[PDB]
Amino acid sequence: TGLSKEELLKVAGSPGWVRTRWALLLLFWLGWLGMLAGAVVIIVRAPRCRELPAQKWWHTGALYRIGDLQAFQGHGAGNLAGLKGRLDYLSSLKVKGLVLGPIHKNQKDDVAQTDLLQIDPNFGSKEDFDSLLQSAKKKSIRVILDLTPNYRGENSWFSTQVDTVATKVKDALEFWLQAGVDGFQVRDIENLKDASSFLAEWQNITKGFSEDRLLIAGTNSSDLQQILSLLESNKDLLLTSSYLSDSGSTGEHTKSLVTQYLNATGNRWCSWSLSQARLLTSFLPAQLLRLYQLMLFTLPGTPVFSYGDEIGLDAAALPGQPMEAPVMLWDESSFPDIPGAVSANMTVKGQSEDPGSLLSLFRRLSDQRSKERSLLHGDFHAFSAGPGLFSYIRHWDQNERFLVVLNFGDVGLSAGLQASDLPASASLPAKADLLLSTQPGREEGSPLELERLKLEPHEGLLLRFPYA
Amino acid sequence: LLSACTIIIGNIIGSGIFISPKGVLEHSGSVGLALFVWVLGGGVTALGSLCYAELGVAIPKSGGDYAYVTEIFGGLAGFLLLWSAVLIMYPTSLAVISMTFSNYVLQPVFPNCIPPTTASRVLSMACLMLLTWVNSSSVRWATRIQDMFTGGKLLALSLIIGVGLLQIFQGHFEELRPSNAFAFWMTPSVGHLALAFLQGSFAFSGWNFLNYVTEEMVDARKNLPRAIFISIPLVTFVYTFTNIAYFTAMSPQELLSSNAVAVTFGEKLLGYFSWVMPVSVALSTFGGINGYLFTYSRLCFSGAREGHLPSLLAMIHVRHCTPIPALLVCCGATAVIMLVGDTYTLINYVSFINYLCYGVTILGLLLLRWRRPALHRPIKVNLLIPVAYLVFWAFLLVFSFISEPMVCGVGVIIILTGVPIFFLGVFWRSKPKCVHRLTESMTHWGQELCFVVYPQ
Ligand SMILES: *[C@@H]1O[C@H](CO)[C@@H](O)[C@H](O)[C@H]1NC(C)=O
Ligand SMILES: *[C@@H]1O[C@H](CO)[C@@H](O)[C@H](O)[C@H]1NC(C)=O
Ligand SMILES: *[C@@H]1O[C@H](CO)[C@@H](O)[C@H](O)[C@H]1NC(C)=O
Ligand SMILES: *[C@@H]1O[C@H](CO)[C@@H](O)[C@H](O)[C@H]1NC(C)=O
Repeated sequence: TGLSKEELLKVAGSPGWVRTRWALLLLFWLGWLGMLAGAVVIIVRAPRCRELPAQKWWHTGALYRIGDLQAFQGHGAGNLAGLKGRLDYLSSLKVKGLVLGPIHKNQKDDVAQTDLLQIDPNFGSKEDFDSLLQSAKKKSIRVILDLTPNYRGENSWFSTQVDTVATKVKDALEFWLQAGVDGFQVRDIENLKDASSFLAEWQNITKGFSEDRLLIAGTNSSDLQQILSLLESNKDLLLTSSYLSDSGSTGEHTKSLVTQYLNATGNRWCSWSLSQARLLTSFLPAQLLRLYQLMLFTLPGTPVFSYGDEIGLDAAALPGQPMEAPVMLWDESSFPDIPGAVSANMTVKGQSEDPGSLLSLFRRLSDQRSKERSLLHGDFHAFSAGPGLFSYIRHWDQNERFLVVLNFGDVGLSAGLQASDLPASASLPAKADLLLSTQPGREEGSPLELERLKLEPHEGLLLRFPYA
Repeated sequence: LLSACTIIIGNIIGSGIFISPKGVLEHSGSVGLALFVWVLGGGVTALGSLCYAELGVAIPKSGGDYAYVTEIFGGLAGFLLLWSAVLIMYPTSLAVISMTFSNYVLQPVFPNCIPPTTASRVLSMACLMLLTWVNSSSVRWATRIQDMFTGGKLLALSLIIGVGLLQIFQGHFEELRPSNAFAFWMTPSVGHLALAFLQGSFAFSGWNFLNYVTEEMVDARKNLPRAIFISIPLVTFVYTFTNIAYFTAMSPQELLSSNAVAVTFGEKLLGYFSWVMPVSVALSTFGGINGYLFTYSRLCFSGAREGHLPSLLAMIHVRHCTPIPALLVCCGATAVIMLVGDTYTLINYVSFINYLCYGVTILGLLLLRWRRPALHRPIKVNLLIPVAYLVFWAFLLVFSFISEPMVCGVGVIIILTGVPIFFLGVFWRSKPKCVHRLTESMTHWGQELCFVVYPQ
């Protein structure tokens, strides 16, 4: 080996190397201190996290309306106990609430006889209701009770005086918060006079027991001005209405409707549905369902769906089912009135195995809506679209940004995305990852361009891109 | 017995338990699969530890992997393993621990958004340089400081386990029930399982460091198997219980969304006392870095005792008796590595190469069994352990090569570049006088600058 001895090193390292060693040590310490000072400098002047909004329970997913239990299960199984067995499928849909009822006593057009505090024995006993509520609570499926005073008659609020009806409604609310329901729903408030006052009082009472309860109101008004009359005094009231009843089959018209409704109310929480107690398929053709579902699941609000809306159940294309409550189809034997009239393509059994079925899109969209922060409470911004397109951006803080493009037309078009309508923190990138499209024939996970993208007729694209 | 069991527990528990749970779960796809991957590692470590104990009692030479392989395979394999350990294993482990420290310190300031990368890197380098200076200044300071950090990490683990048990007794085990435990949000493939095991094996890394002190062990023959049997199951139980506490305190989706699982635990459970844990976690990371540096030095010494590394790396300070050049080289290598990769890519690198080295050593054990059947061995293990470990290692290596070719290929290439250096330096013994003059000049420059002499 070759090295210097200890005494030799002490002889050699004495004269001037001490100064060099001390200078290097001081330089190292100064560099370390400057490093720490810089660390503090960037830490202080860094952009700050945005605060969470503390969402309620009717904010993180859709609701599922069940107009009548008789048609949900079929003959011989339309009971609360039978519905207790469907919670597996309902949780598979990833819903966050059930609009159940009415189940209260209403024989025919009799104010005194109509009791809102007693359960009709035909739909089950109170013990069945308690068991169903407990089972749903264990599975995190909140239950909302419908409280329409008259559902078996033409008038939903009786032709006589209504103050006794209001007292009965209030007693029903107090009783069912004793029972443990997580909200209420009333329908056909048009026929109700001075409905704003009763709605305010009922919100008052319902919120008086806890802050985790809600009241839902429904009406058939299709004009914008009337809804603001009801919402001018109540600000935490979900109001479902036929605001999107007319189709038009035009992207620009739907964009105008949505933007005007949002701007008129500001940015308050809303509910997106085409009716109060009707399916999507009543006003839409077959090809528009896969697009309307994406639009509903990608808009800021709480989507509201009816039963059979995930499999495209229709009553106008299958004789033997009333339009008010079509019989839900689970397999080929669900409709025995006309044998051989159903296909294993329009049942739940025949669509749980097909990736290309509508139920798969429903489940994927529900899963995406129920987990991603941007879809949960992100800001919604719409920019210039094409001849018949409707495009918008969902963005929250630093999370993944989402872009939605929808084509309501029947003729192939191009993207035509125009900038200078979004904040500086949500500028569109040149290339964005593609999540999904409403029709087969598109490659998922492939980064698509945003300057030459072409639209197939009746197609919608959902795309992602991280913070940029 | 208990004299060495303490060290076995100490070297295994670093900071991997504060990093792996997010990495494993994302690849496991369910609570049950992850909590099974943990126990799998807890047995694969035990098998390798038993085989290593057999090798260590077979050859009384100290040095661990470097000493055994050189005895069995020859100079080339020993030099290649030393090259891999010096360049990849230790620097990447140090970089991972430093990045974890920076993440845990910066998380409370930015709870919902990721912290800036520049500040995190600068803070990690500040911590690493401070610990390097501390290790260069003295040795007794380093020993006492390491003991205090070990106390801190044990306190943190005990607190987490206790809070988890208290929550369990309160009737909050929704995720642990079979209805929710086996809720697969992604179908787990074989390659994803291999990647999950690579991520989860980082928590057990460092179990072979005991073999570095075998010469200092009194009556290794009896205490070594007892130490292994006492230690490895206890470590597996502690890790599994900590994972159980994590899952009972927070949901898997929100667990995957956090850059510091422990910090989220402390925020939601400890309340006002939350600030207690991230400090107590940070000490743990400190206790990693320091400790690793020590082993690094005790490797370089050996690397010069066999004439594989330049002697300048083995010299100690004249006054303080500290190995300055080894620490300087380690700090430089770790700083270079930190700029390139992310935490989990580095974890994949180090886990892949660690398993490659373990498999090579076990195959060397088998070759020694074949070649020298008359060697006196105090303890003899059945062939089942080496054959099962070899099969598992081969499957894991091929599956990880298939899953992530780039990082494993880079590691293999870096290992393969060590052959020409060995052939040019040690195999080639006809060095021109220019090379000798350059080596002597660099050694003299290092000696004069760092004020170091060869150990006596
Ligand atoms: C609800 O009732 C309480 C008690 O009378 C009152 O203080 C509160 O202002 C009411 N809220 C609304 C929105 O009317
Ligand atoms: C809405 O209700 C009013 C009042 O009963 C009725 O005249 C009108 O036809 C209804 N509109 C629709 C679209 O059903
Ligand atoms: C909403 O109203 C404001 C105020 O009149 C106006 O500036 C804005 O352009 C309106 N937005 C839309 C989409 O019509
Ligand atoms: C399946 O259902 C769709 C939608 O109603 C229909 O267009 C198609 O023809 C059906 N296919 C078969 C094979 O019956």
